Amino acid sequence: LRQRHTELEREVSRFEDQTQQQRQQYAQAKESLTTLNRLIPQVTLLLDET
Amino acid sequence: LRQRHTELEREVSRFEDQTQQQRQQYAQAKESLTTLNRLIPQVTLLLDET
Amino acid sequence: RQGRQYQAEDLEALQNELEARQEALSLSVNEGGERRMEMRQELEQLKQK
Amino acid sequence: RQGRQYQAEDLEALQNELEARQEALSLSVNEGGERRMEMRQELEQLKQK
Repeated sequence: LRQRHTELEREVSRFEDQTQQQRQQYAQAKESLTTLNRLIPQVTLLLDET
Repeated sequence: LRQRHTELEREVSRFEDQTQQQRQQYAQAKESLTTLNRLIPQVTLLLDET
Repeated sequence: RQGRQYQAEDLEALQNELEARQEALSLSVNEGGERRMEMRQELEQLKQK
Repeated sequence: RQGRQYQAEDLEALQNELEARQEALSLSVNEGGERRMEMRQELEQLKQK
């Protein structure tokens, strides 16, 4: 059971690392998407590269 | 523990409902924001009410 | 559809308001589900017990 | 800021992909949370044992 506890702590660390990395990365993706859909939600089409 | 099950079912129903409503209204407001910044992301400036 | 005329003449600020709402969306859901999800596990545990 | 010159000529696909990645945000965060808390409950059971 102590070996199980050690492996469980390892698994906690793995889950926390995965959750951190994914949440940060996709939060910055959220920010980028917000910037696109705010400043240029097809405002490029209004520009149309005319 | 079966009484605890009853209380747990009560809590589950409450949270399920609350989440359903809140997500519905917030998603509708989000879709409203998207409609704004899609149909009129300051496109009213190009309209300009001339 | 939301608001009834609700200052559509110059609505800019409302969008920023909605951003706050949008934020409160994720929070309001991220907590909620987890809570029920929490009890789900506990419920299972209780059942097992 | 994101990408260095990143299909600015026609970027809508990228907005769509980022929406998909936000769906992935929600899925991944919820899955990680539920798994880690269930295995925390397993930790508690092992502790009592």
